[PDB]
Amino acid sequence: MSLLPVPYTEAASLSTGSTVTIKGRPLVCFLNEPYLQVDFHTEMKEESDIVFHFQVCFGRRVVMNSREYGAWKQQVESKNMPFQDGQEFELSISVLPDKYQVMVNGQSSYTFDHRIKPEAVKMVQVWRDISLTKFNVSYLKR
Amino acid sequence: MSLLPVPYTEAASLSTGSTVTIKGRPLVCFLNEPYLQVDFHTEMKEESDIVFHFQVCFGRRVVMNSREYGAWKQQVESKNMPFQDGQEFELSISVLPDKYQVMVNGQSSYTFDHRIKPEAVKMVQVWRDISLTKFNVSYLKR
Ligand SMILES: C[C@@H]1O[C@H](O)[C@@H](O)[C@H](O)[C@@H]1O
Ligand SMILES: C[C@@H]1O[C@H](O)[C@@H](O)[C@H](O)[C@@H]1O
Repeated sequence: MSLLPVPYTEAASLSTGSTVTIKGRPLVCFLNEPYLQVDFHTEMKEESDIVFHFQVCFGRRVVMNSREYGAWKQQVESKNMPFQDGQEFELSISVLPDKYQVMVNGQSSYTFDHRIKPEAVKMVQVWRDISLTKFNVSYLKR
Repeated sequence: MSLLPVPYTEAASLSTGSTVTIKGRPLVCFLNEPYLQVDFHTEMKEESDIVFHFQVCFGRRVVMNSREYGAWKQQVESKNMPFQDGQEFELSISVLPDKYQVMVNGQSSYTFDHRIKPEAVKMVQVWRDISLTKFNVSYLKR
């Protein structure tokens, strides 16, 4: 169905048991190194701090980080690449007690230990070289 | 006036005296490292070879390269950064006898010696984290 705006911004609250579900596809072939970025922000402003930064270079690598009082922290780099050239993906990001868990097409693929409480999140931004059909944050839990 | 599609693709021919003019703006603040990419391709297919690859990480750096029979060649990296945070830019790329010259807001900023004859170009693609208002290739010269 319908394409969502990219960059995509949604005001958001997160806590343990929250799930962020993203369905999209890369705009171009992996040879051209399309990117995907998901940022969990502390304010609606784009320049605000990032509790969780998740950046895919499709076909190549993923980096995760935080941006705290305007400054990037220690980068985690992964060469794990479950994403398939030319294919629609479903990303789900689960807020566990101790970490974010990133599922790609139902497969556990990345985790990132909380550096800031997930309750600090006020906004989620999904951007770079993708089309987006689905975005959901669950709000079912106390 | 009106926003052009991004990624932007135009069938193109280049030779000495050709100018490619691009007016656009970054989608987000430089702190979030928006990218710009301009690729001069040998075919309309996106996977085709790239005579001239020009990739800006806004606020940070520029890399130029070629992709020849599917394989990336020697990277040129520049820390020259005339692009201004939050501002509309005008990029012009001139085909000189021996190189591409990239003007940013009327200022000479990058050059890249021809590795393949500019006559090999069949397509220009402008993409990543920009909006586009103007794209022109000049066709005035023999
Ligand atoms: C400037 C920043 O450096 C950090 O270490 C990276 O994790 C971010 O992706 C960004 O490029
Ligand atoms: C895989 C490629 O490596 C080349 O050296 C770079 O110039 C391209 O931007 C791309 O990242």
